[PDB]
Amino acid sequence: AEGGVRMFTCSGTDFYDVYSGVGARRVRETFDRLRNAAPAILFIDEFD
Amino acid sequence: AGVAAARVNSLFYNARKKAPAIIFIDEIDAIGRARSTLGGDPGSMERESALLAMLVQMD
Repeated sequence: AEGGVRMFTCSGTDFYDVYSGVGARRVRETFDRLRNAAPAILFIDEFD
Repeated sequence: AGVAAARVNSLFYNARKKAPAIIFIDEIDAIGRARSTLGGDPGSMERESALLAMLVQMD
């Protein structure tokens, strides 16, 4: 808010699903969305 | 493989369709058991998938 920037968020669960090969396209797409929507800050909970 | 997560999905779906409701998972010791450090087991794999499906579904 005070930085005045769009906020994107996620979670540690939806990405660590075991459907094989899906994670690569997922992270690729979300990062490209960040890039074309930058500046922005991706908050991600339970990164571990 | 993939059976436990799909069963949890089916259960929570037919539950959330009929809200308000109550679910009762007796003896969660086999599902919410802590994720170990090693052990290459397909049963361990299915436990992990069921656990995180449970987690995201109550999410």
